[PDB]
This record gives sequence, C-alpha cells and structure tokens, in this order.
Amino acid sequence: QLLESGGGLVQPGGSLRLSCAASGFTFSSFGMSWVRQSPGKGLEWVADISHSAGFLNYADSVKGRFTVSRDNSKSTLHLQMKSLRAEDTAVYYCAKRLAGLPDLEWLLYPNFLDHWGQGTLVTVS
Amino acid sequence: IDITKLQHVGVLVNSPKGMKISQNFETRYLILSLIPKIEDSNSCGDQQIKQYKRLLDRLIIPLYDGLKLQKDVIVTNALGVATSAQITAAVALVEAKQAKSDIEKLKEAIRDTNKAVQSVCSSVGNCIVAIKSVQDYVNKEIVPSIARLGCEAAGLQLGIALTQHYSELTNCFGGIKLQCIASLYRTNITEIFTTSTVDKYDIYDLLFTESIKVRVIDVDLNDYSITLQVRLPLLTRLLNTQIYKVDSISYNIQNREWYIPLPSHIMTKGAFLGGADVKECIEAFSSYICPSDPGFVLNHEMESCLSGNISQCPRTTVTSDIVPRYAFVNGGVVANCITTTCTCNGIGNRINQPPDQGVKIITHKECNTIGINGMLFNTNKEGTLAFYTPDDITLNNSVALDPIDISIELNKVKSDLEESKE
Amino acid sequence: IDITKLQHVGVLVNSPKGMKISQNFETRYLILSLIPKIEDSNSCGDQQIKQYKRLLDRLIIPLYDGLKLQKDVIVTNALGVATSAQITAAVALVEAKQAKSDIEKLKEAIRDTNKAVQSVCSSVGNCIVAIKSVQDYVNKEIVPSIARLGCEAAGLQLGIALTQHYSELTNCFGGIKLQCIASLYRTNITEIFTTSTVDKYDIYDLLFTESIKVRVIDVDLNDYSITLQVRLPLLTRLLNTQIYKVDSISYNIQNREWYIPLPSHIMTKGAFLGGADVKECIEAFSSYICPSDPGFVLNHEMESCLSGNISQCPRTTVTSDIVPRYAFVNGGVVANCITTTCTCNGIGNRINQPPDQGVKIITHKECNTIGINGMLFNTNKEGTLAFYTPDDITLNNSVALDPIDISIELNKVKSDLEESKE
Amino acid sequence: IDITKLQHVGVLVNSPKGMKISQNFETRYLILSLIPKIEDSNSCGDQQIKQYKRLLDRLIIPLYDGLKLQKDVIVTNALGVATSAQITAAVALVEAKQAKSDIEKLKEAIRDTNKAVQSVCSSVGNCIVAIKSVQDYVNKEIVPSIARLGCEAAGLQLGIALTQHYSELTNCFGGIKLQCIASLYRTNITEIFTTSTVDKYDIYDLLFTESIKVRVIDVDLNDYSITLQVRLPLLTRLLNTQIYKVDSISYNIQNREWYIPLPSHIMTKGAFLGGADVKECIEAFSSYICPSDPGFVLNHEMESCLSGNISQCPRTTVTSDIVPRYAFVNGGVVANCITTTCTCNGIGNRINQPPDQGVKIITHKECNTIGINGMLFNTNKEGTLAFYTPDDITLNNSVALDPIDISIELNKVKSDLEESKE
Amino acid sequence: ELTQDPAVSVALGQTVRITCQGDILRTYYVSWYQQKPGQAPLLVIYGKNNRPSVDRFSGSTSGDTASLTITGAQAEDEAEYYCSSRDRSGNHVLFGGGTKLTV
Ligand SMILES: *[C@@H]1O[C@H](CO)[C@@H](O)[C@H](O)[C@H]1NC(C)=O
Ligand SMILES: *[C@@H]1O[C@H](CO)[C@@H](O)[C@H](O)[C@H]1NC(C)=O
Ligand SMILES: *[C@@H]1O[C@H](CO)[C@@H](O)[C@H](O)[C@H]1NC(C)=O
Ligand SMILES: *[C@@H]1O[C@H](CO)[C@@H](O)[C@H](O)[C@H]1NC(C)=O
Ligand SMILES: *[C@@H]1O[C@H](CO)[C@@H](O)[C@H](O)[C@H]1NC(C)=O
Ligand SMILES: *[C@@H]1O[C@H](CO)[C@@H](O)[C@H](O)[C@H]1NC(C)=O
Ligand SMILES: *[C@@H]1O[C@H](CO)[C@@H](O)[C@H](O)[C@H]1NC(C)=O
Ligand SMILES: *[C@@H]1O[C@H](CO)[C@@H](O)[C@H](O)[C@H]1NC(C)=O
Ligand SMILES: *[C@@H]1O[C@H](CO)[C@@H](O)[C@H](O)[C@H]1NC(C)=O
Repeated sequence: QLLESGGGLVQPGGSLRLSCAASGFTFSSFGMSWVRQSPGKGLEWVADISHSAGFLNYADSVKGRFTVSRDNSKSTLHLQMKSLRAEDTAVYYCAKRLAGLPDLEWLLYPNFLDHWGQGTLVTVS
Repeated sequence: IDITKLQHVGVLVNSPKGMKISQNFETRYLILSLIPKIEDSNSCGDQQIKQYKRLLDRLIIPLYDGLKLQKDVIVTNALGVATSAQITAAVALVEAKQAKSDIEKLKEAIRDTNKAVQSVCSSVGNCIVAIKSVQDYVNKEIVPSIARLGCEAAGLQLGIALTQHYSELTNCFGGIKLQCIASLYRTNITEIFTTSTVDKYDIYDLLFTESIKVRVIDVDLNDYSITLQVRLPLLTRLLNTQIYKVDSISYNIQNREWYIPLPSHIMTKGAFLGGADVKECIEAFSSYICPSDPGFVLNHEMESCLSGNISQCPRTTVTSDIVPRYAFVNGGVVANCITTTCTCNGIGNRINQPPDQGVKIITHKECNTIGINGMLFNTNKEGTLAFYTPDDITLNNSVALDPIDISIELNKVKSDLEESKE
Repeated sequence: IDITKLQHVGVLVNSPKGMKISQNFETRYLILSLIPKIEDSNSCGDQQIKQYKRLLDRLIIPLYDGLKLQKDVIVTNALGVATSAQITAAVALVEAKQAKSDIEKLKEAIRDTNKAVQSVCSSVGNCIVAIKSVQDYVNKEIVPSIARLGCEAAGLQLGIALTQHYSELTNCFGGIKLQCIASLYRTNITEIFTTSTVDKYDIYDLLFTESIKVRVIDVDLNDYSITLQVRLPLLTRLLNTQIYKVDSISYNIQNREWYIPLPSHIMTKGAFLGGADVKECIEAFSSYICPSDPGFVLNHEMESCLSGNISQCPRTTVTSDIVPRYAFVNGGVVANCITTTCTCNGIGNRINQPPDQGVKIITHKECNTIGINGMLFNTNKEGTLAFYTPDDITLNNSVALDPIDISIELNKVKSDLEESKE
Repeated sequence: IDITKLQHVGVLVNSPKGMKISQNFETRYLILSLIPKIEDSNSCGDQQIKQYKRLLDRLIIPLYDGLKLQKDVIVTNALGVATSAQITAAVALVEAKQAKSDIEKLKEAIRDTNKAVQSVCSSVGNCIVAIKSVQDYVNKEIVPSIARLGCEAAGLQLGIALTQHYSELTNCFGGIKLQCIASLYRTNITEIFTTSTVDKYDIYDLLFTESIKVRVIDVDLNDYSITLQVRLPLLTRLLNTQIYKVDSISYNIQNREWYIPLPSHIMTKGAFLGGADVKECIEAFSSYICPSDPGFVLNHEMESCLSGNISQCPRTTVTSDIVPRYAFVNGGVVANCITTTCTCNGIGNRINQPPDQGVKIITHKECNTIGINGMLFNTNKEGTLAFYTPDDITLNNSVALDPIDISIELNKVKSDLEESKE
Repeated sequence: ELTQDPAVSVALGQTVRITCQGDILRTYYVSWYQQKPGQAPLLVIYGKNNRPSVDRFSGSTSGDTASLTITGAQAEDEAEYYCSSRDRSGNHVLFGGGTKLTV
C-alpha cells in the first residue's frame, strides 16, 4: 500500500493543508493517523482519525490547533495547518493503522501503525 | 457437625459437599446492537421491523436518564443518601466512563460489520465483545434469499425473524439475568466470555455465571444499541467449607408428632458452625457455588444441638404432613414406627415401638426385609452402630413458629406475673 | 361450628362446601416424541428441525442422569438419606422397569407411525400413549404443499411452524404441570387419556387434574423421546368434611379497630373442628378438591373461638385497609357503624352505634332501605337477625402478628420481672 | 421526623417526596373484540384463527359469567356472603347496568367496518372505546394480498400473528393489568379514552394508571368480545404528606454488628408518623402515587424513635450482609469503621472508632479525601455536620426477628417466674 | 512518557537486546519501530505477534518493561528503535527516544 501526496512551504503564523492518498488501500475500511518527526529528535504524536469521521483525536502540542479531515469519497486524508510557531518545523508521515473492518481485533490499539508514507517537509522560519 | 447421635433425634444430616465463592469479579462489557446488517440491496421490511424496536429502547433512554441518583460526582479519587448496595453498583459503573471512550470506539465499527460475535479488546485480559441482533440467522436467510428473489418474499423471512426476536425481547427488558441474553442468540457463555482463568469451566460453574445480575449502563438511540457491564466471576475453592443439607422427621413424644426445625443447610467452617441460606447458590456435584458467603449464625441452641448435646434442640409441633415420618438413613431405614407401620421382616409382624422413643433405627440386618406401611426392601449396612440405642433423650426446648401462640403464651405469662407479685 | 352468634364479633363464616381427596393415584405413561414426520419425500425444512432441537435434548439427559441419584438402590419386593417424600416419588420411578417392554415396543412402532396420538394397552391401567407433536399439522401442511411447496410454501412453512413450536417447547420444558403437557399440543386431558378414568370427572374437576405434577423418567438421544409417568387421580368424596370460608370484620373496642385473625378456610371433620388450606386445592361448584388432606390443627384458644365459646377469640389490631369493616350477611347488613356511615331509610337518617358494642346487625327489614357510607340498599326478606347476647363480648386474647411487637413486649415482661426478685 | 441526630444510629432518611392518592375514580368501558375484520375471501381461508379463541374465551364464560355470587339482587336504591371488597366490586357491576344499553349499541357497530379503534360517548363522564384485536396489523397486510401477489404467506402471516397474539392473550388471561391491554395491542394509553382526565398525566403518573386492575363484566361468545370496565383515577395531590425512604447502617456495639430495623418507607401527615408501603405504589420524580393510603401506624417505640427520642429504637443483631455498613449520607461518608477500612487523604491513614461509639461521622471539614476498604473519594461539600458530640447513646431495645428465638427466650422467662415464689 | 536506552552498539554478529520501561506497558502491548535514517519507520512487533516481512527477532514483554531481542548483524540494523504504546486512557500514542544501533 502506498500513501503520500506531499507539498508544503510556509512562514511562521501561516497556514497549510497536508494531504495523502492511500492508493491500492481500503481507505474507508481502515483508520488513519499522522506522526511528526523533528529533524533533530525522534517521532511524536499529533492526530488520529477513525475509519469514519465519527471520532477525531488530537494531541497537537497536547492541544487543539490543527484539524485533520477524512474523506472516504476520494480516499484522501487531509490535515489543516494554521498558526505555526517554533514547534512544528519537522517532517510528516501519513500513516495507516493496521486494524480495520475485516480484522477488528486490533482496532482498540491506535499505535499499531502498519505502513508509513514518505516524509513530507514543513518549515518554521 | 455430628451426624451420629443425631439420627436418633430426627435430624438427618446429608451429603457433605464443598463450597466455592465468587469473591472477586473480572468485568467485561457486552455491547448489543439490536439491528442486523443486510449485505444486498435493501430489505423493504427493515423500516417496519425497525419501527417495532423503536417502542422498546425509546422507553430505556429515559429509563436511565432521570433514574441515576448521581451518587458519585466524585470520581474514585448533592449526593443526599445512598448505600453500599449502590456504592459497589455505581463505582463499578464509574469504571464505565474510563472505558466509555473505548467502548464508543468499537460502537463506531460494529455498526458496519456483518459478523455475529466479535471479541475485540485492548488490555491483556479484559475484552469487550460485540453481539449483533439476529446476524446469526441473517447469514442463514440472506443465503437462501438468492433463491427467493426479493427484498420481500424473502425479507418476509427476515420480517418474521426480527418480530420473533422482538417477541423474544421486551421479556427480560419489560437486573436482567445473564440467561436471557444468551437465550436470544441461542449461544452460551463458555463460547464468548471465557479467557485465561475465566475460561476453564465446569458444568455447574456455567449456570452460576448465567445466574449473576447483569447491569445496563448506556443506550444510544441512533445506533439502537445497549451497553451491558457483566461481572464474570473467579471461583476459588474456599477451604474447610463443608455444606451439609439437613432434613427432619417426626420424632414422636407420647403419641404426638414433633420435629426438630433445622434450616435448609448447615456449614462447618473451622469453628464456624452456623447454617446457610442457599436459595441463591447453584448446587454442584460435590460443592456449592455461592456469590457471597451466605453463612448466618444460628442460635446457641441450634448450634449446640448440632455439635451433639441433643438435650438442647428446638422441638416444634408438627402441623400438616410436610415433615416425613420415615427416611432411608444409609443402607438401613429410620422411621417413626409408632405413627407409621414398619413390621420388620414379616409383613404382618408389626413391630412395637416403646412410647418413650421417637424413631426406631432398623439396620444391622435385623430386618433383612423391611416394609414401610407396605412395600419391601433390604437393608445393607452402616445405618447404625450395632443397633445404637442412646440414653433417654429428653428434649426441653419446645418452640412454636406462629406469632399467635407466642403472643397468647406470654399473655398468660403476663397475666400470672401480675398475680405473682402478690 | 355455630355460624350464628359468631357474627356478633366479626368471625363471619361463609357458605359450606364439599371436600374431595385423591387417595389412590393410578398411573399412566406418556411418550413425547419431540419430532414430526414427513409423509413421502425428504423436504428442505427437515434439515433444520433437528438442529434447533440440539439445545433442549442435551440439557436434559445429563441433568436427568445426574438427577436420579439412586434413593432405593435396594430393590422393591450407600444411600445417605432420602425422605418419605423422595422415596414415595422414587418407587414410582421403579414402575418404569416393568413397562419398558411396551415402552420400547410402542416406541419402535412410533419410529415411523403417521399418527398424532397412538394408544396400545396391555392393561387399560398403566397403559401407554404416544404423541407426535405437530405431525397433525404436518398432515395439514402436506395437503396444499403437495402441489406448490417449492421449498418455500412447505420448508419455510414447516420451519416457522416448528420454530414457533420450539419456542413454546423450551418454555414448559425448562417437575412439570399437566397444563403445559396438554396445552403445548393443543389437546385437552380428556382426549389424551381416553379411558374410564377421565370421562368420570366433573367439568370443575378435570381442571384440577391438569394442575397435577408430572415426572420424567426416560430420555433418549436417538428419537428424542421423553417418557412421562403421570399419576392420574381417583377422587373420593370422603365424608363429614366440609370447607367453610371465613372472613373477619372490624370489631370496634372503644373507638379502636380490632379484628379476629382467622385463617382463610376452616374444615370440620367429625371431631376435627378446624384449620384448613386451599392454596393447593381447587374448588368446584359445591366441593373443594385437594391432593392431600390440608387440614391442620389450630390453637386451642383459636379453635375454641369457632366452637361456640366466643370470649376466647384472638383479638388483633387493624393496621389499615386489610379489614372490610362492613359486609353483607345473608339477607342483611353487618358493619362497624362507628367507623363507616350506616344510614337507615334515607341518607340523612344515620344509624347510631353504642360505642361499647362491636358491629351492629341490621336485618329482618329493621331498615327496609340501608345505606352503606351513603349508598342505599334494600334489606332482603329471608335474612336472619340475632340481637341476643348484647352482653359485651369482652375478648381478652389480644395478639399481635408482628414479631417486633412481641419482642418489645417481653422486654417489658423481663424488665419488670428482674427487680421483682428483690 | 428529624434527619439530624438520627444519623447517629445508622438511620439514613432519604429525600422527602410528595404523596398523591387516587382519591376519585373515573370510569370507562373497554369493549375488546378478539376477531379481526377482512375485506373478503375469508382472508384466504383464515377462519382457523377463529378456533384459537374458542380454547380461551369459551372457558371464560363459565369462569366469570357462568358463576358469580350475585351479591347485589337487593335493590341498589339468599345473597350469600361477601365482604366490603366484593361489595365495592359488586357496586361497580351495577353501574354497568345503566350503561349496558350503550354497550350493545357500539357492539352493534364494531362488528362491521375495519377501523382499529372506534369511540362513541353518551355522557360527559362515561365514553366507550372499541378495540379490534390485531386490526391495525391487518390494515397493513391486506395490501400484501395483491402487492405480494398471494393470499398465502399473508394469511399465513396473519395466522402466526394471531397465534402470537393468542399467546399474548393467554399470558395474563391464563387480576388483569392494563399494561396487558396496552402491550397485547402494543398501544398508548394516552391514545385511549382521549379524556381531559388522562391527558394531564406525567410519565410517572401515566405509568401508575397502567397498573390498576381491569375488570371483566361481559363476554359475548357469538362475537368473541370481552367488555372490560376499565377504571381511570384522578390523581389529587394529598397535601401535608411527606414520604421518606429509610435505610439502616450497622451501628456496631462491642464489635458486634447490630442495626435499627425500620420499614422500607416512612410517612408524616401532620402528626400521623406511621410507616408506609410502596409495593403497590409508583415512584415519581418528586412525589408518590398510590391507589390507596398505605400509611399504617408503627409501634410507639418505632414512632418515638423517629421523633428525635433516639434512645428508644429497636436494636436487632445482623445476620449476613444485608446492611450496607457504609453509606453516602449527604456529602460526608458515615460508616462502621471497625468493619470497613476508613481512611483520610491516603490509604495509610486509617480511622479508628472508640470501643464505645458506633458509626462515625466524616465531613469535608474533617476529611477532605476518603477511601473505604479500598477505593478513594474526595468529600464534596454538603449539609452533614460534624460528630456533634452526642452523649453515650445507650439503646435499651434488643429485638429478635426469629420466632424461634422469641420462643426460646420466653421459655427461660417462664422458667424464672415458676420458681420466683417458692 | 515511556523511555529507553539512548543508544547501543555491538560487533558484526552475536545478538542484541533493546530495553524499554515507563509508566505504561504494564497492561498494554508494545509496538517497536525501526526507521533507517532518512526513511519512513517500519513495524516489527505488534502485540506479541510478528510482521511476516521481518523469523529473525520477536522481542519479549515483561511485567513492567519491554524488551526486543535480535540476533546477528548484517547490512540491516544500523538504525535506532522506537518503543511505542497505546495511551493510558486510549486516546493518544506515546513514543520514546530512538536507541541508535550500529553493527
Ligand atoms: C457451548 O456452545 C458451543 C457451540 O458449539 C458448544 O460447542 C459447547 O459444547 C457449549 N458448551 C457448553 C458448556 O454447553
Ligand atoms: C453440649 O455440648 C455442647 C458443645 O458445644 C456444649 O456447648 C453444651 O454446653 C453441652 N451441653 C450443655 C447444655 O451444657
Ligand atoms: C429437660 O427436662 C428433663 C425432665 O423433663 C430434665 O431432667 C432435664 O434436666 C431438662 N434439661 C435441661 C437442660 O434442663
Ligand atoms: C377436548 O377437545 C375436543 C376437541 O378436540 C372436544 O370435542 C372435547 O369436548 C374437549 N373436552 C374437554 C373436556 O374440553
Ligand atoms: C368456654 O365456655 C365453656 C362454657 O361456657 C366453658 O365451660 C369453658 O371453660 C370455656 N373455655 C375454656 C377454655 O375454659
Ligand atoms: C376478660 O377481661 C375482663 C376485663 O377486661 C374481665 O372482666 C373478664 O372477666 C375477662 N374474661 C375472661 C374470660 O378472661
Ligand atoms: C404513546 O402515545 C404516542 C402515540 O400517539 C407516543 O408518541 C407516545 O410516546 C406514547 N406515550 C408516551 C407517554 O410517550
Ligand atoms: C424520651 O426522652 C426523655 C428525655 O429525653 C426520656 O426520659 C424518655 O425515656 C424518652 N422516651 C420516652 C418514651 O419518653
Ligand atoms: C438503657 O440501658 C442502660 C444500661 O444498660 C441504662 O443505664 C439506661 O438507663 C437504659 N435506658 C433506659 C431508658 O432505661
């Protein structure tokens, strides 16, 4: 399964909208998840999405400043960026949870991220 | 417990058996979805059969809202009043909120599935389980539905199915016991609700868990779903706990019928000797499976009587032939031969019983053929100790179980008391 | 028993009725073959008729095999204890040993018999009768389905028929009463037991027999048959035994309400003056029918009240709404006129009641129009009035049916006694 | 009633509630017709449905209509014997005679047409409503006769429905409670009788009238119709009436657990401080609804106990865990801390009661966070106020609820008095 | 959050163990992640099972700690390990500092 779209170049306090398309992948049947990786640090947690848009879970700086949107029609996962400051300069991977409708046994675990897309670039000047 | 020297009074201790208690529970969370999923076009009768269900749950969403006493706005760190029967009832319900964010995550998924039972879970031991409404038979009617060619004339089989299922529902939902929930889906608790030490079950253990009280904690109108928090037990074989059933017979005194009024069961637990109320425990082959420790202390008399000194036992007066007059104690037969005819070997050889003796023990093969008011039998062994004849057992404590006699007697005790002081 | 002069206190005896007891039960054998039969060709509904019957059968045979712990190991003509009730119901289990031949002989014939009910009797008593469940309706399903079954007009038709049947079968086969045994097959008792035993009971009598208990003695897992040993009754009118229903009213002492706590029924049997029970019994137009002899002795003070000497009845304080306070004796009115409004020949013409006396009797057309609490009635002409013994009754046996009251009383009886020694 | 200074003995009065009684009764006439109406073609030969009621109503006509006591043949301007309860019932039957003629007038019209419910009214306080058996369900399945292109699978669908409905009928017809009449027709009591005396009903108020007994006055085997004289109440709010729910807590003495055995509920009417009953009542949000006045006088001891005189209260020994031993009275927990593990602000800070005090008062001004034998709770601010320093609170009123124990104890009392004058 | 060793290095062979400890993993499974520097991470151990692509290493969960045990050394394993878990409440995920590994 392949999932990434990329594209981002912004200024502090600006806005952006990341996206990733899960080609060859049951987008509606499987959950979604994003992960942030600072260039000088390890991975960290940002935002979660269920198979449907019913539950949105966020940990953006352990608060709400970003919105990630799910769309089953075009099978793409969109995250809305705004008011970047001193804490978001990193790389972003679009990720898909292992579990899903056919095998729900691991649905309750949101950290079993099966396959990860190529990293996308963001910058805080 | 002293079984010998006790048959001679009419108290017949029976069947030493073990004891098991459900001292701790391993909770789970059942999530019933009262709507089935159809995997082809539409079933034109779904809306109508859905409408029938709307009568039931619509009563339940305000059956909980406006009923909660809000005993715990404090969270397991205007309550008014609430007791330990509710403390444990809602503290276990306090744990529902911490799992509410978890259970809801499954409820978003089970909605779109087409599988009867799913046991998805997070923790190593605990597992939430999803049960759909009639999805078991739905897969067994949608498969024939290809032969019936229709949303109806096909969905009619579904149409009768859910109405029958609705006919099954509202019965135990009209405190629900676990048996009903298993009854709807024809399944059993050892198939879906068994993990780790909560998995290996006997046949008597199976019924005890089905007899526990199941609680409803949430109803979502949009999903037509009900959330049930069950308390699966862990039954430890409690040590030195023998539960002897006790029966009584008509111990005769001067041609009048009397019997010793022991409770339904008696236990010995170390020094503890008091009886029990086993109206709730499921009886096993060699043990009793009790939710709590049912033991309640007896009187001093009924506890001194059961350790011997039969010269202390209560002596009720028989009214109506509910107490027997003869029973098969071991291989031999013990009977009140004054009131019922025993006759020993010869059918016409009606044996005399002295008027001062209550029951005559017929064992040690003195009567190899015994006929109780007719009939015939053959004693084997161990019903006595060499035709054990005890001393003159003089019973002192005559008690009457009706409040009228007690009241009348003290009225005489009150009357002469006034006369006594002069 | 003197009904007259008993109404002067409130012990208000009702109409006599007859008594009937089933002394010598005569046994018959049932064979419930829980399986239909398809006449000609293997249908598409018979695939599932067995599968839904899986649950019921294997919850019976191990429960039965474990049930029959042998209580009569030693033959008729290692036990523990078995009471008289147990062995009396255990010897009846022995009778299946001799009948097993015809039990097997018929069950061999019922393997393929296309008959709803079949009866073959070596003897008319202790005979055997077999029932093939819904096979009678199967004989009705085949008639149209022989032309348009299409596996839908028969397979589903038979499938829903047994599914509804299996639903009811699970209800009354979960110690059974004959009503379920009869009702589940849509037949009455008179048909299933066509002999010279049921064609003799009254219309208000065969309703009693349907309330009798039915045992189970044989279960097999090949034909799913269940063998039922029913104990049909042979009822005797007995003699000199009549049942009086008894009611009480508010005997008023000094503006306080009191009533006499008589049992729900009273029987007289020669010198056996009273005590009765009806909860087990059924009643015909002019006779009660009981399995046992429910009569039990009353207290001597309690019994003397019904014997004619009235000054020794027990007197109970009325709590609320449990004492009628006014009733219509034959062709008359007896009431507590202090508590309830008695008006004579006009709403505004109130009856005055002496406070010292109890209830006041209005009869012999003393008031051609009598109004209970403002509701006028007209006294009949056949009524019997008795104002003699207006001497104050002066009941002295005051009893309380609440154990707390008794316990508190004797504490006073003790606290006033301890210092009496000094 | 004082709630404070009474919590010192483990009596936890709940929130006060109102007392609404059904002082006045409306009257209505349900006229049930257990036979649906079909346009033509015998519903494709469904007349077999008609046979099922013949097993049900045919036994009714001799069950009620064939045999009454005919207690009111005297003018309502031998009778046998009947109490007031029958008389009140009998009077209602006479009221049907005045409206009898109207019953057949509607019965003449209900036999035709196909509307499920009809209503005609003759007097402002007496309207009559007609209900067909399953007509509403019939009203929709008539189209499947042509929409599904078959009388069969529709009449068969009708047959099983009435078979289900007949099973529904047999449940509480095998007294009558209106929920049957509602649930059997699966209907809305607000949609019935369409009266200004029923519209202004709270959900709790509307739930109460679902429980009042429905009577049977007539059966018409020609039309299979049952005429029910249904009674509607007028729920006035009896003023100056407070209902409290009362619980008990283990007021330990010398490590022996006792408690104070209060009734389930306590009421207060100006000065009348007796108990109450709720088993026949209905719980509302802020009031009680009962079809009577359940208030019954309590003992002097148990009445003086609740009036603030707390020395005289009954004091019974605990047997088994039926007393909570800890409860959330107001905000601050009160418990028996030498039987349950009490803590403040941490698990390690256990609380020890003195060997003389019973339950201990705990408040947010004394204990901010409190865990009891496990768990942990912060003390929400509320009205419970301090230990308050009651003096040594001796209870003088041992009360045993075992008739055997009462009988055993007085035997010693009799023994003491027999030698008191020798 | 859960933590682990900052880094560890070995020779070209034998076996290697990677530790993990924190306020979590007592009643929750573990999901060890590797990413070759400059590439997206991969899953190796979800729960107690193993991904088929990984056989070579399976790890071991303990009462309070996690441990992934691997053997050998090739042109692989020159990357750090991330020890991850589900949040205590069930909403977030937690990640530890990468334990840099060289063969
Ligand atoms: C429970 O049901 C399953 C279903 O096949 C069966 O295999 C199992 O034996 C049953 N267990 C008990 C204890 O009845
Ligand atoms: C009889 O033995 C029992 C054993 O518990 C003892 O308590 C009792 O006091 C003895 N008899 C009497 C009445 O002293
Ligand atoms: C019981 O009664 C007998 C005689 O009636 C007497 O000898 C005996 O002492 C009594 N038992 C007790 C414990 O007092
Ligand atoms: C039993 O039912 C049959 C019809 O099958 C009827 O002829 C007979 O009169 C009924 N007997 C009784 C006692 O109801
Ligand atoms: C009841 O009355 C009779 C006759 O008036 C009297 O002889 C008898 O003693 C009384 N009953 C009792 C128990 O004394
Ligand atoms: C009953 O008590 C009264 C006093 O209240 C007394 O005059 C009368 O003699 C007593 N009669 C009997 C039979 O005890
Ligand atoms: C029954 O009445 C209406 C039907 O017209 C229904 O909407 C309502 O919910 C039911 N009763 C109550 C008290 O809600
Ligand atoms: C009531 O209280 C008083 C004093 O507080 C006390 O003397 C009395 O015993 C109590 N009980 C009654 C019934 O008066
Ligand atoms: C209650 O008993 C105690 C000691 O047992 C005594 O001091 C006190 O006076 C008693 N109370 C009453 C009201 O008699």
